[PDB]
Amino acid sequence: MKYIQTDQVLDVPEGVTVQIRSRIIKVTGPRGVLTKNLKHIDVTFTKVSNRQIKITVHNGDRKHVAALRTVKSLISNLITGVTKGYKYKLRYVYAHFPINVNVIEKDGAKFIEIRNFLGDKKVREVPVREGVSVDFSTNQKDEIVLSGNSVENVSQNAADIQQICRVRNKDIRKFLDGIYVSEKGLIEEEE
Amino acid sequence: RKEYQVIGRRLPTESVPEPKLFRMRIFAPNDVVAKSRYWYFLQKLHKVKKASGEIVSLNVIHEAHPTTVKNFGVWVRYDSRSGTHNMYKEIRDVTRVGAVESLYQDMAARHRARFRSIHILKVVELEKTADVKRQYVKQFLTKDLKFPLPHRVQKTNKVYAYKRPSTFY
Amino acid sequence: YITKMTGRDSFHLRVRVHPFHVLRINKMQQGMRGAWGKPHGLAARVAIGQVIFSVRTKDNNKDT
Amino acid sequence: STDSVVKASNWRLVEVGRVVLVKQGQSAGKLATIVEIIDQKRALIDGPTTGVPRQAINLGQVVLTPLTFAVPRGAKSATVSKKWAAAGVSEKWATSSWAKKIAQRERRAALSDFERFQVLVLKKQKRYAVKKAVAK
Amino acid sequence: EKKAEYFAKLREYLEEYKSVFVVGVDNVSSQQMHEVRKNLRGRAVVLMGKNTMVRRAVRGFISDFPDYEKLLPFVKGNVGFIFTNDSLQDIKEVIIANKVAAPARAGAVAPEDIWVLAVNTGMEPGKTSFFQALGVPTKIARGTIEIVSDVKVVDAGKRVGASEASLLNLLNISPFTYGLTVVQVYDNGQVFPAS
RNA sequence: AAGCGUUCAUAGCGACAUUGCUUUUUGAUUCUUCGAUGUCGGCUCUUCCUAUCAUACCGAAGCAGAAUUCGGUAAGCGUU
RNA sequence: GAACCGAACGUGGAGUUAAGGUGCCGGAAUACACGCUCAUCAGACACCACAAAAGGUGUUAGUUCAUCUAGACAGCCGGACGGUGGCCAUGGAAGUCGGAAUCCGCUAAGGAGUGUGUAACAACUCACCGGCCGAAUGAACUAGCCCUGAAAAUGGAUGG
RNA sequence: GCGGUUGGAUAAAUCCUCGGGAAUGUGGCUCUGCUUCGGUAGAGUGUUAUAGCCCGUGGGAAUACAGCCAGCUGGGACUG
Repeated sequence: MKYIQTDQVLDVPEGVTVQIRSRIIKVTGPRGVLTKNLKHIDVTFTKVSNRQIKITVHNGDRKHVAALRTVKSLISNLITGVTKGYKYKLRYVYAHFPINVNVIEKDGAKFIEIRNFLGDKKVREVPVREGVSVDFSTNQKDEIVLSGNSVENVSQNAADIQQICRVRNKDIRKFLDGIYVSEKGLIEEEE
Repeated sequence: RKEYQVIGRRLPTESVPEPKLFRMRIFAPNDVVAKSRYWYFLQKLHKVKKASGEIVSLNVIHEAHPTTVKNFGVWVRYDSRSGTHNMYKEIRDVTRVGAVESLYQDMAARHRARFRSIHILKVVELEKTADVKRQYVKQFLTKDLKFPLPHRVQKTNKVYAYKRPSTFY
Repeated sequence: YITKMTGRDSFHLRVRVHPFHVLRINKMQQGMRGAWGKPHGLAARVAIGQVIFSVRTKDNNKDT
Repeated sequence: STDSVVKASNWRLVEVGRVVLVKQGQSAGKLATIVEIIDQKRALIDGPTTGVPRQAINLGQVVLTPLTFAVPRGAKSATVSKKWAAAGVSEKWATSSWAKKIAQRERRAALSDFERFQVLVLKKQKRYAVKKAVAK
Repeated sequence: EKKAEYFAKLREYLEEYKSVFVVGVDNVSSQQMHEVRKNLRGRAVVLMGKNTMVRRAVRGFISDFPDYEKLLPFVKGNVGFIFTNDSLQDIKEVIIANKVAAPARAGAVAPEDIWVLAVNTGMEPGKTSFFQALGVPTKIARGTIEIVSDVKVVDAGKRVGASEASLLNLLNISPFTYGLTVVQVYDNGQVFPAS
């Protein structure tokens, strides 16, 4: 039927800000800064009362109004990241061969290296993306944690570690080995 | 599109003088089509035809207040490829004749129903904003309605242009 | 199917069409000389808006 | 800043009490209000002072001006003419840069050949004064 | 149909009996609520409710009864009425002292501080792996499984799992025996905090 | 989708019915050619099709591993 | 394109139409108005050069029925007993191999019970009702355009 | 491109007059407050008040559509 006007309301916290011209969204806050280009969408923004934005669409459709609500979620994750920061944990389920994990530097790139995975001789190598720190967990053994501002970069980097530890030619229900994601949430606790 | 009145009768036969008279509100392009569609619908009710009967009156029925917006509610029977189905659409138009015109366009667009396979059952002008059910009409019945028209375009009679034009409005 | 769901004595099925039409076939000396076919099988001829199967039941069942 | 910053936007809203210019038809180059909205590509208009009758029309055929005033939602003809004169919408229209450039080419169209010859002589006098002043 | 009965029947109380004595009953976990009412069967009548905030707001009008204005703010969380005018003191002793109890916890916020003791459990060798898996060190000193040295398994804070709840429900009490506690007391009027 | 498959309709299969596609089988027909289009195979040589036997990379299993079975994008390359 | 549509013909001039067309090739509106479709194989005009059953929450309209001032669906937790292992059956059947009964209590609500599980219990889980939250949601169907179904040999054809 | 007439509900409406009706309820007043107390925005109440709509009774015209003129004026082509 085409919805004549639809809209969703953002709510900004105290410390952070937003700078919007055309469709470029520079968010700044306590932790750092982030950006995102939404130049494939056709939406319009409106400042109301400092800590309140109205995103809206004028004469959309079924498919266009889907992208209205998703942009609310995309911008909110930048504000949630720049305030607190995201944290993705990982565990290595090993049966027979113990998996080793290190972070060795090479031209200032920083690659996460894996060796002796399922008795393989090939040394495997996953790069660290822009704006995400790799660290090891104290107390809890058999663990690795990724933390940063960008939810997109941290979650992608955690997935590439998981998907370059696959078992090939075997029955996967028997050979239950890899580096799986245990928890994913926020850095700042009590929230 | 006009909105004719067709009053028939049946013949004044010997034994039974004075037939009962029958009235219908027919929609048609001109006077010749109105009398044709009268006998079509009358043949699905009583034992009559064009040979055994006659038309008494033909009157045009103009709109009372044609410069006012109204919410119509039309009932329709139409024949698809498989069978025949009943419907109830709602239109936001200035006249009855204008509303019925736009219905034939909407039926042909969505359902591929032609003029021959559409029976207009009853047209009713609704009173209150509450009786209307459909959401696609109820968008325009709200308190203080405003909306822009994004992405305007021009129309040059000439071919060439020396500006690199804008779509501001 | 209806016996599995509810029970055998919860309905009365009735077929309201009988095969009387005998078909023909020309199975194969010559080719198509004296090509009158011989009886193959039976069938029933049906028009549009005609009942094939008829089932009377209680108001409780229906969906079965 | 530290208070946000959004650009943001500015459109001509179609609404009740939005005066509009007519492109084509029997009217063409007139003015009229929007009395009540119908739906998207459809609207009712009226403007009895300027000379244009009551009619349903497409919003593509019409064009929105940047002028507005208060009108009751779905008025008649005489009630609109009362509000039209009090606000002074005709006087505000004439002073705009749109209307002056509209009125310019109408005067250019009605020039006689003797009047066009005077435009040669007067414009040649201006060029001599401007060229001398720019040199210094 | 059904709300009409609940509309009408709620007007009968507090129009006798006149001491409302309200209590939840949120995480019960009963089983033994059933029996709290059946021990109250001789005297009292019980009625738990849903969103009757609109009901008690509308019933606040009446004209001849303005005493129901005190009952519409307190109903937060799982709460329901146990109206009975015996006294207020005697009913308080019967309901609270009975309590629910019963085991236990299967994936939620933990109980009071758990602390397993030493000395034989009463089990021949079989599940010494499951004891050592969740912290508890065991040493088989002749035959049966015996625990050596006392250590806390789960403190009051971090969650308790489903698999670890198997041995706790059978053998070692947490304890997570949680009973009902009274919210308010009435006898006019009268907003009594009950303490 | 009635049953088979220790248990379990659909891992793999699948009775009784029913809709199709194809012109590498064979019929049906006789429009072209009887003042002639040299009719069986093999040898030699080129290229095209995919309805994939192998090789590349994947999914499913009544896939522990090895071997095998069913399917996907694939005619690049090979087939004595 | 022998046969279809429109029209039957002496030689020339001016006007007007038939059938069929009006982005360009090509003479003639890149006219006007309301919808629908986006196809990693879109579709494009009678005879005429093909496509079906069966399916899709891709999207559009519609029919019949239900719940709604807390919707109820959400969707995350709380309960899921008392008589009771109900009678029977038999190694044992305790809601859960089965043959019929189908009743109460307390009731906000809890079937002599939806499955998982056990030799049978235990244990878990739904049905039904609360707690959090505040305005429309749930089921079964009908037909439009798109998609799967849809594989052939030199390079290729809505005329391009 | 203008003019004159005929018919229809002797067009229908607008406009004028006499009634009725309510809401996407104007003004006021109510009311939580919010305030730079300047003014404010929301709900609430109720039938024109400092906005105005909808439906019909009565009255008198224009205009549109359709017809006719043995009405009036201009431009261009072919034929002798």
